[PDB]
Amino acid sequence: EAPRSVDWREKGYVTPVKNQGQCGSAWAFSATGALEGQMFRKTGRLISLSEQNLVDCSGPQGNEGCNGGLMDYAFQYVQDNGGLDSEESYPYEATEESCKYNPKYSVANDTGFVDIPKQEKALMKAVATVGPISVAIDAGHESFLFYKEGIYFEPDCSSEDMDHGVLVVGYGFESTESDNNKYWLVKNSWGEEWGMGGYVKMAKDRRNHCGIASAASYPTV
Amino acid sequence: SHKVTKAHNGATLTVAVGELVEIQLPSNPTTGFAWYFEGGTKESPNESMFTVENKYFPPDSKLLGAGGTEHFHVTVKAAGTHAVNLTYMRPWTGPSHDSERFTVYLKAN
Ligand SMILES: *[C@H]1O[C@H](CO)[C@@H](O[C@@H]2O[C@H](CO)[C@@H](O)[C@H](O)[C@H]2NC(C)=O)[C@H](O)[C@H]1NC(C)=O
Ligand SMILES: [Cl-]
Ligand code: NA
Repeated sequence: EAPRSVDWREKGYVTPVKNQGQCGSAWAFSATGALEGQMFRKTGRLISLSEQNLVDCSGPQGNEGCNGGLMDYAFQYVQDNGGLDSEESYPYEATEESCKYNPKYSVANDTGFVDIPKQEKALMKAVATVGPISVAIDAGHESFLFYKEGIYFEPDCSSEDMDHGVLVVGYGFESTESDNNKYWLVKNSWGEEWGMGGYVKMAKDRRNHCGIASAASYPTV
Repeated sequence: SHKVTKAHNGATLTVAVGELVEIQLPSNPTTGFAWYFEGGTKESPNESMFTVENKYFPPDSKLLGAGGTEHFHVTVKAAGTHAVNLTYMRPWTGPSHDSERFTVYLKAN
């Protein structure tokens, strides 16, 4: 059913690569990325959203700022809060601070969130049909820190124990490789200087490599 | 028999040749950072002087991006005053003057 390749960057759904810095807030970048994409589908306007707003304000929903969080908790916060400020109005500080949410500058909302079944087939259909998808992966390996190009495959990766929130913006296959040559196109939040301009081609259809299909979701708008 | 944490930055431990020293430091690879010897390696500068093993321990957490811990197991192989010098950095960016550093000296007679 779904296409052989998808890349939502080419459709206008994806803001440039951001940088979480020395702060365990990738969950917030994964959440704003997914929300950026769904707001763009709804309105035709791509507007960068505030990770700091999530970091400072979503404690009641279960998040712990620079000590970690979950995309689903971020999506519930946006719903409970009745809005989310723009990046411009509430810039990123890479530290946990007091909540400064101002409804005057809200540019996004959500009505809930949908969790994808824990299968790469289901993740492929969601990516194809919905837009960019929030996912959790096992990023806790030196090979990931040193990633530069090509399809990332780490033999020691877990499908069950994930620690890092990122964003799947598409999938595809390498012309050059030829056996296990498919990948997920993943936007990270470590700046443009990491990986392929900030992106990693994560191995796809290699038994849910790094747990990419194990905790995937998106906000409903 | 010898454990060391951040609390012991700059200390000297006297050890026997062949004795293991465990270094434990906060580390969060989900932020892109980890601890390294100069040049962005986990290996000893001089294997004949001391050996190093390194392992990351993820936190027990329902959340994504909680900090964990790196352990460095250092074994001294000869008499000397062995400097173990680590820097916390993103390896593709490298260090700066501001980077967090950890040093311990392992002294064997
Ligand atoms: C998203 O959330 C709320 C809830 O719908 C929106 O606020 C309402 O806006 C409508 C239409 O303009 C008004 O009739 C209501 O008075 C508002 N109700 C409120 C404030 O609870 C809000 O405008 C939306 N935010 C964004 C950024 O689109
Ligand atoms: Cl933490
Ligand atoms: Na966990």
